[PDB]
Amino acid sequence: EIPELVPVGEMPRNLTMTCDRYLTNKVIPGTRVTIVGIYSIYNSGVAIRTPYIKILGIQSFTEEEEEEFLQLSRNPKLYEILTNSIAPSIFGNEDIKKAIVCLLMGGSKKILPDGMRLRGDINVLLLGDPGTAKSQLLKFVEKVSPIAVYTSGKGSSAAGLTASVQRDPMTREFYLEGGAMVLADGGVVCIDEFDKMRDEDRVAIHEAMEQQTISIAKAGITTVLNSRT
DNA sequence: CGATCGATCGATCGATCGATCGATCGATCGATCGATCGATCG
Ligand SMILES: Nc1ncnc2c1ncn2[C@@H]1O[C@H](COP(=O)(O)OP(=O)(O)O)[C@@H](O)[C@H]1O
Repeated sequence: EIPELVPVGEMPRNLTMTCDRYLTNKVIPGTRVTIVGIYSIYNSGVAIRTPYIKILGIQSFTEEEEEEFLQLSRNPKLYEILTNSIAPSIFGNEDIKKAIVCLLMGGSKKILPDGMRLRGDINVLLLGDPGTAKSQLLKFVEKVSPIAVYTSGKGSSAAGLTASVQRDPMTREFYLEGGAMVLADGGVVCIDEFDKMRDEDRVAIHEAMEQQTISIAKAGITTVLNSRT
């Protein structure tokens, strides 16, 4: 399930699904989908059978809401109203508010004629004195960004942040598994104490920041996975 | 009218501080090792 819909203190429930023939290889890890399928179980505790889904069909606003948001676009003070709306509990700080607003929208994607892609994400570093509500600014973004992941520098790892390869005990096969920086694909991630994380985690971030990709080379397999984070 | 003695200038040694380099010891992050328990195939 979506981590945004998961209240704190809970790990999102994971469910195994199977697809065959033309429905295979449509979705990679980190892709948000809508599922139509059959709920069932199969043996693989005392009698704890592992649930699984036979996939039948996967897909991946109100008219008045469109007019409501179009009216919001037509507001003469739209930019300043939204600027004030970002963390209204805090005072002043208009410039940092406005940059974070730019973070929410992000840039527009462009593709070179040679096939390369320009990174559209806007990444901002807060580098000031302690006690300036800089931690609170990240927390508010987590509650406004539809796709939001918040993690600390200390309690994170390159395998935890980026992708990893692990064996699924349900089907006894090695699966490619995404991480925190993979879940936040197509959204915004809030990392705190960025200075406190190790260089290897930073190095993996460099590929994500400047190429929107994560390259995995573990055990005896190599792969590259995109991450528009 | 020469005489006593008080007060300052420059040579000049020396001694006290500054600073730079170099040697030495301690604080600290990374590489390495172990373990245990899961499956895979022999
Ligand atoms: N301009 C401000 N308006 C309101 N509260 C503020 C402002 N600046 C700082 N604060 C207070 O500072 C706290 C957040 O500080 P935080 O960013 O967590 O400190 P740190 O930088 O050490 O992480 C909040 O409790 C908030 O009330």
